[PDB]
Amino acid sequence: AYQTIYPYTNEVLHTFDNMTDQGLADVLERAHLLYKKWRKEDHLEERKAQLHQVANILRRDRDKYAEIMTKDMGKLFTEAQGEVDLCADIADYYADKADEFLMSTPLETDSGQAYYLKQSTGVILAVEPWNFPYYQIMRVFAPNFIVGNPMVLKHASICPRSAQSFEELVLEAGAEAGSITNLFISYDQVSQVIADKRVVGVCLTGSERGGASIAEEAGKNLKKTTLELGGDDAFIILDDADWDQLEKVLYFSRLYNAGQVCTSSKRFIVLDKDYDRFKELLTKVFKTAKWGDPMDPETTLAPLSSAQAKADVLDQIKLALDHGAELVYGGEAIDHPGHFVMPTIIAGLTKDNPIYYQEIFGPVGEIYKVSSEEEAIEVANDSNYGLGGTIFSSNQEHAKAVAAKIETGMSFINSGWTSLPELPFGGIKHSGYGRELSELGFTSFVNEHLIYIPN
Amino acid sequence: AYQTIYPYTNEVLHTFDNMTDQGLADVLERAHLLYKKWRKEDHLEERKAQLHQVANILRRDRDKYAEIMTKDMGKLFTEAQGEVDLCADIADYYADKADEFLMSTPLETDSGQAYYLKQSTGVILAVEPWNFPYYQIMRVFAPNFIVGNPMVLKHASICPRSAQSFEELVLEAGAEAGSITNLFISYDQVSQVIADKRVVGVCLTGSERGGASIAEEAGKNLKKTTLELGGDDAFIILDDADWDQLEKVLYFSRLYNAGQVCTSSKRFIVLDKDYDRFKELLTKVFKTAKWGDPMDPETTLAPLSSAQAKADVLDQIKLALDHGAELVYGGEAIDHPGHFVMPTIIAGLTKDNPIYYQEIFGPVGEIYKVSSEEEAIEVANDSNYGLGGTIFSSNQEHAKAVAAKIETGMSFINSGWTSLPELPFGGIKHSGYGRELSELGFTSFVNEHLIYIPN
Repeated sequence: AYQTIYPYTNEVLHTFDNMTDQGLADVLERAHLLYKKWRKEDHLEERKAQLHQVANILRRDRDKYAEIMTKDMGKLFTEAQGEVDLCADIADYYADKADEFLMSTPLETDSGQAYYLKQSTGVILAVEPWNFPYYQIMRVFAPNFIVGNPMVLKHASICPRSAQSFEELVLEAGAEAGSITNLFISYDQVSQVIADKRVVGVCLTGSERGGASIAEEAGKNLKKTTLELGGDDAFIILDDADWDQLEKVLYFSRLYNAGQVCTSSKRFIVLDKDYDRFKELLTKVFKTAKWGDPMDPETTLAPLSSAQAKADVLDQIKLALDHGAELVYGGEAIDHPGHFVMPTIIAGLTKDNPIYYQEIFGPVGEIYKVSSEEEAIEVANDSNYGLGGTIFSSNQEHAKAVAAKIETGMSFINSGWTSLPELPFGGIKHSGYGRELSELGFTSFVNEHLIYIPN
Repeated sequence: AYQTIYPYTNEVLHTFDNMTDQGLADVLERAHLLYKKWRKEDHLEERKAQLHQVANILRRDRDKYAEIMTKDMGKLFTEAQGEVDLCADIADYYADKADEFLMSTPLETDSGQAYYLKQSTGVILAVEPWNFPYYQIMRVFAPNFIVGNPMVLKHASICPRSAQSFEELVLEAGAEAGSITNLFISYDQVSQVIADKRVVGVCLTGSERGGASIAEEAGKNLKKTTLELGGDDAFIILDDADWDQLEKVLYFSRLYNAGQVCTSSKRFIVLDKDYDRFKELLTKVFKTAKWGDPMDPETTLAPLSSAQAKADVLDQIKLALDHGAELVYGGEAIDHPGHFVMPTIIAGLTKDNPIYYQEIFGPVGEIYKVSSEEEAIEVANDSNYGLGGTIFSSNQEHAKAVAAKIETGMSFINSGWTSLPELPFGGIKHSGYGRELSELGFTSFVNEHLIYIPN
């Protein structure tokens, strides 16, 4: 069921064939041997060069990879170009930090001398989503490639060209076959891969449904995992928030990638005094959305990645309204072949409303009204999610104080989400566990090998 | 059923009542509320003091807690005193490193100000084994207590007195009720606990069967886990090994805690040149064993923890022989009420013999003969386990170079296994994943909360 179906026109561009049991078997043995090869010999310097090379090609053919993502899951070409740029950076980052992150860590003891090596463990299985085709892969491929963990990837069924093309990208960079292999497999084959003794760990970014499913199979086979699940991020606006600056980030905060971002600012928490003012501003901002062809430079709102996604976001809005939510803006159906959903804003949300605790992976602004910081922090923590979130206050000492009181994995001050090579990314609760990127992400599947020498 | 049956006499000394469903419900709610209290307001100093107090009491009543373990799982009283000493240590270590370890981490980035907080996450379920009643508990309790994660313990059924007394110990130290609670629950209840939204993680130490079951349930519920399973450590004696030292550590290496140590030196790998020389030495060492009353200072070999335990080891010895292994020494049945198994040595194991790959949790020396150093590394790695291991050589750099080629979590140079609060403990493969102790085990269930302020 792997097809590239352009979200703008809804026309199938390419259909890919599944991988067979034998094919999969061959892929794992190749990967396993490569792991052993990198364990016996020191090919580190080579992988570094190959990783830099990957960055160069991406830079060189940036527009080519960008369009592939647009035609695959229908996001703005300009955004796609941006994703690519972040990828070039994640790649150069680990290729540069390679030696530092891999050197031995000495330990302090009176009993003698001790330290630990950062070694590779084996073949890693990566399960990724469609919202950020290349970023989702590079986020975990770059670190493990440096470490020496061959990788096998099972991407989303709607972005097969990006998954396939990423493998070629790495090969074209001079990487040995098996460094990373894309797998057009079913979920039954995924459980087989996990159950294979040649696979040592699994890193999955996606939905709770799949996360629970994979994590369970992973745990049944004693395999280590890291889950990067969804978010229902709280964008808190304190009394001293800068509104001229606030106006500059709002569009991006909730309409970037049509709202299909795990760290999207799904929940807007605003004070009683600012409630009306905010409704006007969010509305003013949502009105500037120019939807249309995602390849066109002047389009600012892309269509959702699939007909199902659109159906889901709409059902969610409906449900909200059926339970008391107030329709502040949008909600008008769009007439066009594309999987479009116009920006919509809802408020008047209460705890007895199921949407209050649900994540809407679309262009839907949600306004929550509180009477104080205490209440803001309370609403913010009243969630099964804990990925990101934002604190808006001109006083940074103040924003920091509040942020630390939020049960979440990340807090962005006076801005929407941001991802960088050096910054760790992950969350808590139903948003998963484990951190990606930075140095914490580098060691997820590293074997801390202790060498102890007593006196 | 949770019962204390002295392994020496096989007499029932205690019979505890299983925890009721409502009792379980109340415990988790108390733990949840306590977690919230420590998350909303700082009580680190109080916890530090109380942990130091736990150490003080242990120091004071060492012999009382030692006898408890001996009567619970039958270990030598002197070994138990040693255990308590290691607990006192772990406790003080974490109380002393508290501030340092819980310190925020700055992040280098030229795009803005960034750092991450180390925060508590919730209630942790701990499943610990019987081979080290107190040590096993302290390994995870100390770090998590300082962190601020209340804890619920599910200990082995054969050492309920230990499990229960440890909770009392913590309450005596002054720690608020809920810091750690012992649960005399069934495995169905353990499953319920794992499914509870109040529990945020699971750290288990035990068998593969239990681990798979527990990790499977944890995964189905998105709960992070760390597993400390068995081992079959390779004790490699290089060509330049010093036999004076070798002789001094041999008894401890395999007969400490009667061989019931995950890091016991289960697989001795020697060169042809030293094969017969080693068979004599190991035999000489094993002959010095004096089994008897564990409370008696004279005793140098304790009975196993249970009848089933003995039955199992005896079967493994039998199985090895029925498949070709050679009986180098012992194997004779001890006529006595206790669960005694006389020290035994076997050799001539081949890949076609099941025992070649099985871990024996008893006083059974195993000898593997190799013709080269490379073959030694091969046999060492030809294992489904990868916990610890020892490299014996008079050349430090040589020993360190060989260690690095072993696929294991810990390597001990010129010595048997050791465990200090500053040293990370953990392995790879079927030995599990994750680490305990040192700073690494500290952050296992910690929330790295990124705070990001762009320029």
